[PDB]
Amino acid sequence: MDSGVTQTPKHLITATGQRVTLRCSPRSGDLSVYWYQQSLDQGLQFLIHYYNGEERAKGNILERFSAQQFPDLHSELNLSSLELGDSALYFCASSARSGELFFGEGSRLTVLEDLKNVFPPEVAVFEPSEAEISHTQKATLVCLATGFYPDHVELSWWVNGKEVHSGVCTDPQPLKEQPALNDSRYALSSRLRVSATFWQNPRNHFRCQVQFYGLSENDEWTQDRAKPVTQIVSAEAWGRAD
Amino acid sequence: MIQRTPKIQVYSRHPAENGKSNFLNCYVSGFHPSDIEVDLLKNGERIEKVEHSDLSFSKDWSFYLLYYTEFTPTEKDEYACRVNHVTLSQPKIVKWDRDM
Amino acid sequence: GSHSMRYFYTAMSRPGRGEPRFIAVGYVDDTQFVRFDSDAASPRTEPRAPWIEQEGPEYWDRNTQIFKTNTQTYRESLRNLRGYYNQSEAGSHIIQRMYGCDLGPDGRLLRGHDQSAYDGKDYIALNEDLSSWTAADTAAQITQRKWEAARVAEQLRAYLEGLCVEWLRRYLENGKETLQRADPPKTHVTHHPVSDHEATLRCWALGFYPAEITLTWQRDGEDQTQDTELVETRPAGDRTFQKWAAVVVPSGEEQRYTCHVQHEGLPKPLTLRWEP
Amino acid sequence: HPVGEADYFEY
Amino acid sequence: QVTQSPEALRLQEGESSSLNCSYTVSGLRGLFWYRQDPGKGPEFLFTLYSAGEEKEKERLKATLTKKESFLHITAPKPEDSATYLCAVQDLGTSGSRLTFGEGTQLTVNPNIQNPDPAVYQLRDSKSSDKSVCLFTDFDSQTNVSQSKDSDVYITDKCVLDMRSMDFKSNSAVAWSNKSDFACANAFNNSIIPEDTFFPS
Repeated sequence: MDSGVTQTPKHLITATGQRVTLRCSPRSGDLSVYWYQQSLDQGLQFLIHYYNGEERAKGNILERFSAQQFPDLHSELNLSSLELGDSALYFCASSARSGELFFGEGSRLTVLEDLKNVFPPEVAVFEPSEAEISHTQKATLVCLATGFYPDHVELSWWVNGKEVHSGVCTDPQPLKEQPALNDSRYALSSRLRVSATFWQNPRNHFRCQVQFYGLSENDEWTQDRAKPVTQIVSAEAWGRAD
Repeated sequence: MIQRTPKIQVYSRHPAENGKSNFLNCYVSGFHPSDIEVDLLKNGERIEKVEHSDLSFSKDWSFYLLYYTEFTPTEKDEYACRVNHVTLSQPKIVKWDRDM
Repeated sequence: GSHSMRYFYTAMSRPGRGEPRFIAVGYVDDTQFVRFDSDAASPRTEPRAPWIEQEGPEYWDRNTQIFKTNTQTYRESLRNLRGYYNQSEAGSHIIQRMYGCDLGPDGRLLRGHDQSAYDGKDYIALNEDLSSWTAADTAAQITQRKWEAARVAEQLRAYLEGLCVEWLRRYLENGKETLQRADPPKTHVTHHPVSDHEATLRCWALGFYPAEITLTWQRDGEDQTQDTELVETRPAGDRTFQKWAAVVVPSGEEQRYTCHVQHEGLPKPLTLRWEP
Repeated sequence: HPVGEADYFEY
Repeated sequence: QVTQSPEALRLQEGESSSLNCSYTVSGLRGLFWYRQDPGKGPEFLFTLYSAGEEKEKERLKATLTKKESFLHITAPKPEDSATYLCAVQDLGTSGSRLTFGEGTQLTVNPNIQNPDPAVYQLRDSKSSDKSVCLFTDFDSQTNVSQSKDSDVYITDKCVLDMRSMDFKSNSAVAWSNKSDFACANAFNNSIIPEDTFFPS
């Protein structure tokens, strides 16, 4: 599973011309840090390498990008004067004595022209059709996350306060609600299927949770609606015997 | 083990002929540590612009290099090599003779 | 015939706490062909043989980056070593390293080498099996553990059997006619009287390449050895080498002494005498 | 051609 | 320096295949295989050092030649869907940096045991009369076509795994924000199995 390398923040959304800093802790016992960049429709690209607090090697990292390894052995990568084309996954790895590179979970950066078009999702849960129950003896719930921008959502299913993975699948990619528009808002759907019996218990509780990553609370907001900050939006359903 | 004294040979590139242009070699080998001072001499006096090969080391870890300059040997002129190294109390002078 | 490639590294610390100097030299047999010296503002690997000049800029950068990285890491190693041996800051010490590959007459690898010394004395060496280490003492055993953990042997083995052999074969072809031509020694015997114990018989070998040579005096067909003065093989400066061997003889008995020379450029040993 | 030393190759 | 083929792999469950990774390097330090799931970092699989070396772990087997490496996937399952990354270290460069290929994005199309294709109407729990259309339980070979209507939203097919009772099922969702939108006509643009169940 997870290597042991810690990368924060997992998500960044910011404006062009701005500056961001990404953080990386290597595995315990590893002394090196490598930074990589993964742009859309492009593979991993080597940026820069540190060993025990010292810069060791340099890839095709831009001059406006910079990094350091601290005495902690933790590392910060700084990207300044951000452009749209800086939108990417940034990965760090630490190397083992044995040679292998072990990667973190990545920081995903989205750089937008401005932030006026950022929107959190609305979410709704749709209850299983009586017809499905009658025909299959199973019961599917559908979650819909709608009208969000940009792409940064994590949808999960919670049954009785615990997260579930069996009987769920969610669309690999979100749908463009207005595909011809460049800053089109997104839709995403997910299904959770339980047995008809399981749905037919009024004590069974189902919640769809959508974590949205948006503005970073410190970003300015002049608009008349609520600031589209990082937030979770939920909808829920209770079981129905009947 | 700590320190090794330089071995020294002074010699010509080709066999000596009293009218014929040649090269004067002073080969210093078998020493440690690597800092060394080498000068070639004409009649006891220091020869100005001498070249040397790059410093390297042998299988036993000891250092060596070559000092060399153009010269025309005569029956009159004395030639010699002067070397100092941390191991020597005073510089070590070795006379050139064309038979060695 | 047989050929080898060797890189010689020197990493030495300076008094007080100045930046240690790293030097790399590369050799094909007895022919130097590259040098890098870290003591400069912008150090670069430099050619020292005509046949390497044809290598493109990427070749040179790869060398320079290896040697620039080594400059930094060999500094940490020097600090590591002065810890092992409880030695103070000021404080001048030297790591020496030699490695490379030997080729037989066929062009196949005969053996690889990787050898380190600390202050002129064997420290750690890669064994013939190219997979295990021989450590001189408990300090070198600490180095051995680090290197086993980092699979140094396995990576060196991969280098010695591939990259090393491949590039050595390239240099040999590119530098053929100099590297692949053996110049035989030009030989003569000189006679220098000294009256007391009579005379010197000196056996010369000049202008030979490569350096490897054997010069021995025989009396009545018998290796003298004990009372033969052997001079160190020395470079003539034009890429060839020189050596002599001398014995002191009781005058009119010169004819019972023979000089013997063995060299790659000689199909068989030469038997030589004094010409009156 | 020389060999490149990987990470953690110090003495 | 590292080239992987094919770009994208579209396999059926149980259909073996082998993913190519070609490499050119001054000297091979190490060849690496990684797995990357969507929204995840590369996860270590294998490292191979010399020509003729093999490593195997369950359905995956990696081999190494002077010129390329193959990742053989035997009888793959839906769970094997991921991007498979190849990477190399070079003996001619210092440190342990990797140079990556662009990867092979693999999707394994699941077998469907007992397809029961049907379109159901689901209603919002909250609610104010909102609804959704669910095309579910179709076989592995039927696919969900997109709508040219901008006011109708239709998802791609998605496989749910009810591990508890060895039961997978496919589904896609359709919804529209207004006007005569009956679920009976929702997936109209797709080839629909003639046996699809439409409740009244």
